[PDB]
Amino acid sequence: PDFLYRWALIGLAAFGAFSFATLFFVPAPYGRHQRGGWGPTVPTRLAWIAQELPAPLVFALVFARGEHADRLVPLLLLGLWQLHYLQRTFVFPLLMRVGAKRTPLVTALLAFVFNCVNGAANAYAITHGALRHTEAWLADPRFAIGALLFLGGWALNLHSDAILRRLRAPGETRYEIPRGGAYRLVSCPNYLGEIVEWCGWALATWTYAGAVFAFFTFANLFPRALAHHRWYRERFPDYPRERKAVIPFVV
Ligand SMILES: NC(=O)C1=CN([C@@H]2O[C@H](COP(=O)(O)OP(=O)(O)OC[C@H]3O[C@@H](n4cnc5c(N)ncnc54)[C@H](OP(=O)(O)O)[C@@H]3O)[C@@H](O)[C@H]2O)C=CC1
Ligand SMILES: CCCCCCCC/C=C/CCCCCCCC(=O)OC[C@H](O)CO
Ligand SMILES: CCCCCCCC/C=C/CCCCCCCC(=O)OC[C@H](O)CO
Ligand SMILES: CCCCCCCC/C=C\CCCCCCCC(=O)OC[C@H](O)CO
Ligand SMILES: CCCCCCCC/C=C\CCCCCCCC(=O)OC[C@H](O)CO
Repeated sequence: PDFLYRWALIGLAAFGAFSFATLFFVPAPYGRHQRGGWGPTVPTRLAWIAQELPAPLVFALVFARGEHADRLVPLLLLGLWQLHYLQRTFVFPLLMRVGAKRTPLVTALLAFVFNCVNGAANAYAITHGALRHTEAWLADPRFAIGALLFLGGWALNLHSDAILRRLRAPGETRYEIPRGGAYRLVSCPNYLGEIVEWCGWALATWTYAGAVFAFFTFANLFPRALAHHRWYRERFPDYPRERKAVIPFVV
């Protein structure tokens, strides 16, 4: 029960800290940063769907295994999770312009396993044990603000990935300078949105599992945004010098 939960959290935190350090130097080898020599590859679209599926599925499974699956605040938190992950699993990958037709299996296995552990941990902290997400929490500003940051970051992430989709007609592999929306300010507003999103999750849940996931998302996307930003500035002599990588007007 709680033994596995604490060990899952320790391992996720450890993995996030070590990922942060390494990703400042070597970006995760998918997308524009996919090189040779990363082992066997798999179809890119199937990898995205298969690797993300544990997050909505294992979360719902463990959620329902908790006594408090019938409580209002847990059910609102389930709504936020599934809003994200039904989009991440069954909208984003189906519409994406895939570029390279294959992607490294090792990266997709990491994501699959991460989502298994992270999905279970986050649901476990909500509906199991004592009810901490009472109706009093619904009247706590931390839940309200957290939920609004969740939805704001989610919305920005969705809007940002949609703009990217149209930079490629289906079947194309080209990269274009993204423009409009928040690209007016940062190279990776999709990453900005998702970072803010899971910070909002951490606030609304007030669980160690939510906090570790907000930390892990930052640990992973913040160095990736810097690598994307560096990539843009060397691929395009054209690229706006005023843009930051992730944080408007900062980095
Ligand atoms: N929570 C987390 O820790 C993580 C979650 N995510 C989320 O999942 C989503 C996918 O992330 P990720 O794939 O890294 O996002 P990217 O922005 O790197 O790529 C998303 C899609 O847009 C395409 N694309 C990106 N830039 C351009 C461009 N300049 N011109 C044309 N097409 C472009 C990519 O094609 P191509 O792949 O060929 O570059 C890909 O299909 C994001 O919303 C992200 O926040 C992903 C990683 C970690
Ligand atoms: C009370 C409500 C509870 C609901 C909780 C679970 C929600 C289930 C639905 C998930 C799909 C959401 C997807 C949001 C729309 C996707 C936006 C998008 O990507 O569209 C791009 C456009 O079609 C071209 O670029
Ligand atoms: C050199 C690498 C340093 C090691 C540390 C980095 C590990 C990569 C992140 C794993 C967590 C995944 C959790 C969130 C899912 C992200 C989706 C993804 O990872 O990309 C998949 C790929 O595009 C299609 O298979
Ligand atoms: C997909 C699911 C999306 C979920 C989106 C969640 C957004 C929550 C935002 C604000 C919370 C509302 C505050 C709740 C107000 C309760 C106040 C109260 O306790 O009632 C008044 C009392 O009767 C007088 O004494
Ligand atoms: C870009 C703007 C980002 C948005 C800015 C907001 C940042 C908030 C970050 C995390 C929420 C903090 C909550 C983390 C603490 C959760 C764990 C906890 O404290 O409760 C466990 C309890 O003590 C049983 O031991």
